[PDB]
Amino acid sequence: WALEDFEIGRPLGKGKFGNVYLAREKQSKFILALKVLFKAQLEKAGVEHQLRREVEIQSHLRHPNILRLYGYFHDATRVYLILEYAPLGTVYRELQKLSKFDEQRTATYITELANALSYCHSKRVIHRDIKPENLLLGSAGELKIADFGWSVTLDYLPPEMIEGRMHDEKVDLWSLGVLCYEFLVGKPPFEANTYQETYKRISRVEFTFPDFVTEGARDLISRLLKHNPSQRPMLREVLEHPWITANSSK
Amino acid sequence: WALEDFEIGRPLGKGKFGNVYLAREKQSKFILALKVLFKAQLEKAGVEHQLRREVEIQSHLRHPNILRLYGYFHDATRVYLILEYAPLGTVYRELQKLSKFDEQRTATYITELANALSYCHSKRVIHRDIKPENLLLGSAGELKIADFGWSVTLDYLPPEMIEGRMHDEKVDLWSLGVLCYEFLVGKPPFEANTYQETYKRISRVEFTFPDFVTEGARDLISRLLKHNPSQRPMLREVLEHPWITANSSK
Ligand SMILES: Cc1cc(Nc2ccc(F)c(C[C@@]3(C(=O)O)CCN(Cc4cccc(Cl)c4F)[C@H](C)C3)n2)n[nH]1
Ligand SMILES: Cc1cc(Nc2ccc(F)c(C[C@@]3(C(=O)O)CCN(Cc4cccc(Cl)c4F)[C@H](C)C3)n2)n[nH]1
Repeated sequence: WALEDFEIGRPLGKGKFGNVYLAREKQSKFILALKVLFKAQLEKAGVEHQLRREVEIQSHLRHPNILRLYGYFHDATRVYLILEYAPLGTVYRELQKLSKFDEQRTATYITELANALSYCHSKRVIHRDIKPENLLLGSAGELKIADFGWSVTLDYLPPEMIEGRMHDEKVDLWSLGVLCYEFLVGKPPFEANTYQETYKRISRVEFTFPDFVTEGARDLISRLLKHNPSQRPMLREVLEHPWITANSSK
Repeated sequence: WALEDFEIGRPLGKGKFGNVYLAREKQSKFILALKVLFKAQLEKAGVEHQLRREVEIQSHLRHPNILRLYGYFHDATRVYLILEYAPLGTVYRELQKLSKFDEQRTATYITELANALSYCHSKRVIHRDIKPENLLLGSAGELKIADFGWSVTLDYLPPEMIEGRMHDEKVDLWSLGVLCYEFLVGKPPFEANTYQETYKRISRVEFTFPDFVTEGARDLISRLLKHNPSQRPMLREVLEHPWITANSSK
């Protein structure tokens, strides 16, 4: 692949490393998104090798609820990512438009996200925290995880220094809890006017529900937002949750 | 400080970044050790900034059981560390010479190490794993910790991603347990012919004592070698341990 193979359209985002544009392959006329990253900006932040690894993992993930990376190429100065175009944009814009989502739309979104996370678990691929700005919508309204957050002397070392990352798979369970609350309420559960107060609310797990949040939704969110990561449910338990099975379309 | 201020003696160690030499300040005739580190080798391993930080922390630590860093300087290519000279060298060589240490010598060493670790705790300075090759002996036989191992969007983050390093202060408690066993037995507790078998023995906390290890020493080692870091004792509990208070000269 080379830049000349693509016709460029409007910008779809401006970042620290580079920009994203709507594009189309000149020959096939296939609509996609091209993200440009500057090699020197990546090397300055020490994320160059980290990008190579995430891009390698992202290349082999094929799921309706994960934004597809069709490929990548580079020239002497830039790295180019050929990504799926999600025509309905970020779920954050849809949340601003509707104020809050009903229980069916929320449960369906949670299902899609847990499905994408379960598909990755089976490939021993782990995901970090999920933000709504990093969730895009396909034409058939399917949510898509669109971030670059995928992961895959001895005698004197303690078990915690040799065993490796123990509960990194449990960060995204907390994310599902935050997102399920945000989708139903219209705001994240630990929101506060200061950083210190937001920090305190998260650390003390201090959240309450407005009166309109139903008992089933309260049960799932309370099981996801556990201080102790090992006490958060497995993804299969989320997919089998009675509030999820009663309200999800998928 | 500059290199010309020092007379150089014999080498005291050859490393990846540079070498260590006995030295003496030309004017005062004060005996010390000079460690040379090559800036380009540090930058190649991405440890340059990490050295700056540890050297800054090490500069303000003054304790009889911590190897003193009197100062540091640099030229265009190298970093120089002015260190205390510990005439009796590494405790590892003494352990090879004696085969194993008696209970008084072991309890006194543990006391010195826990004292150095407690002094650092009070300054909110944390230490990593301790190896016998990194423990030096002063002329009056005091043990000295001689390593460079000292340490000092929000809405969507889980408590484990915002709270910071939780039990890093508990790595050195496991180290005291390993060292206390090594000092009394003559070999580390999880030693095995393969890496995989050593890995298994540490992870499963599989250790046994030869018949000569006394009950008091067994009690302290068993309390230190806990799989769960939060269950390891506080440093004050080690210093107040009845086996320690009965056998330590300090
Ligand atoms: C890569 C891509 C964009 C797309 N669809 C689309 C359609 C309409 C539209 F307006 C926009 C722009 C956004 C919006 O406001 O909805 C959504 C995307 N983020 C950037 C952005 C966030 C996360 C990952 C990536 Cl890779 C990324 F670019 C910007 C800030 C705002 N995007 N399909 N595939
Ligand atoms: C910095 C210093 C050395 C010293 N005393 C001394 C006296 C006799 C003698 F032989 C030696 C050499 C050693 C030995 O065999 O005992 C001990 C030191 N390690 C290196 C080494 C390990 C950890 C930190 C540092 Cl900084 C370091 F250099 C080498 C491998 C072997 N050192 N006082 N202060």
